[PDB]
Amino acid sequence: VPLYKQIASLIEDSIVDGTLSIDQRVPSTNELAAFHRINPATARNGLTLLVEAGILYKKRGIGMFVSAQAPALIRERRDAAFAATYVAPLIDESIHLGFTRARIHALLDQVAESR
Amino acid sequence: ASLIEDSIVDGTLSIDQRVPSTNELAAFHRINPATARNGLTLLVEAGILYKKRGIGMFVSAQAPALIRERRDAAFAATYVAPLIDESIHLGFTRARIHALLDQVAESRG
Repeated sequence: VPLYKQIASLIEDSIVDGTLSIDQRVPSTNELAAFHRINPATARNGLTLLVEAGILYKKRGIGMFVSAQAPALIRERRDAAFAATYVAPLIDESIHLGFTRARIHALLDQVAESR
Repeated sequence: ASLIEDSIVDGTLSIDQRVPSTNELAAFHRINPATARNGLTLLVEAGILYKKRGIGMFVSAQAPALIRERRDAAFAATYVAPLIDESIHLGFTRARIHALLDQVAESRG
C-alpha cells in the first residue's frame, strides 16, 4: 500500500476511533510530513485523497477539518469495498456455475457451521 | 484424477464404465504410470471408483454425488471461507451477510 494511502488510512482510523473530531484542526501536510517523517507531497496526497472523498474540508486561512458525515463516509466506503471484494465475485461465480439462490445461502451456512 | 472426474461430470465416462489404463492416463498427464496408479487408488478410496478383482477399475454410481461434493467444497474454500473470515473480523453477523448476498445479487454480475 502506497504511503499516501497509509497516511490517509491513519487519519480515517483516528476519525473512526473518535480521537479526531469535527471542530478539530487536522494535522497539516507539513505537520504530518514532520511527524511520520515522510515526504510532504506524500502527506499532501493523503490529505487530498480524504478531501476528494468528502471526509475533510478546508477552512480558509486556518487549516483542514473533519466533515461531520466523515464517519458515515468511511464506514460506507469500507463496507462497499467489502461487498465488491468478497461478495461480488462470489455471486458472479455462482451464476457462472449455475447455483440457485438457496444453494448459495446453504453454502454460506454450511461453511460457517464447519470452519 | 481430474480427467476421470471431469469425464464423469461431462459424460465421457458413464457409471459402471471402465476407466482408462494407467498408461493412457500417464501419457496424457505426462507422468509416471505408478503416479497415475495411486491417483486411481485415491479415487477408489474416495468411492469414486470401485474395482473388480483382476479386471480393473470402474466408475461408481456414487461418483456423481461425490464429485459434485468435491466441487462445491472448492467453491466454498475459494469464495465462501475468505468471505466468512473477513465478515467475522469486520463484525458482520451471518444473517447480515445472507442479506448482503441477496443485496449484491439484485443486479447480479
